[PDB]
Amino acid sequence: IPLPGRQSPDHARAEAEQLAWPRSLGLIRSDAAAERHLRGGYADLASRFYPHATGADLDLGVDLMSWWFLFDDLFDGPRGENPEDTKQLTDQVAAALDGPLPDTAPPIAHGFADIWRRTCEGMTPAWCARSARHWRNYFDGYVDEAESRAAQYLAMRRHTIGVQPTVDLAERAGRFEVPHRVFDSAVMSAMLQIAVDVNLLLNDIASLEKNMVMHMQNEVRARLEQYLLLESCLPKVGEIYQLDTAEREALERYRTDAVRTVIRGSYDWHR
Repeated sequence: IPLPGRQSPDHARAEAEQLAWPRSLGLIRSDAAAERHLRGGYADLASRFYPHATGADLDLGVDLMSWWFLFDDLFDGPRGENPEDTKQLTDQVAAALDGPLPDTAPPIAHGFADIWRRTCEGMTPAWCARSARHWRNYFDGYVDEAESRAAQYLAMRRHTIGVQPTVDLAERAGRFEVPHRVFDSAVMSAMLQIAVDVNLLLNDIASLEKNMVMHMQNEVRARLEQYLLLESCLPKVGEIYQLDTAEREALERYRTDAVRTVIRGSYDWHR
């Protein structure tokens, strides 16, 4: 992975204060759960996904990582092999995308609603709708993966790896938006799928002590070499979509602070 390792200069404060939010929303209710959370290194991970963020913007990134691993842990028991119970909980979470939640919603849903509320404030409505669809794609794929209990395994895990909502938050944490017509471009779509696949392959390698392996390094290498080719096309892609000066700068920030960070950030976090 020929991408520079980066970490937010405010990582120390964000890691020290990471527990206040999930405790405030009832996601962490015991000192043992707090210590188990601290052992995950989730603020550290967020500080590498979002090195361009500090302060409240970085805190939103930490909270997303915090929420996501707290969320995923709720499905590692009997409710994981139960597709109806999986969809039952994810529907209550994803309902936050459509409007206010009822007070009876479980804490994990109120946690997501607080993240989604913060994620959208200040962004264009079209960015919000597109980011909302990315969340629905994840939750739908999360249910589909529960219903299932190389080519077929990849098509399923590309939704549940959760790269796209992670990349989306880098835009919000950076207070920029890649031009929407470039996001939909075949070149950017190919760059994003590489980011999805590399995170997927690197995850199953690190999660082997417990799957794709059941050649992977060559696939990560070939995809990263193609990622650089696709990056070199971006100047011409910017011309094809007639980007002005600010749009070219937002596209550059997306390339360096959102796409590259989600590729390199997970690699450095695992190590």
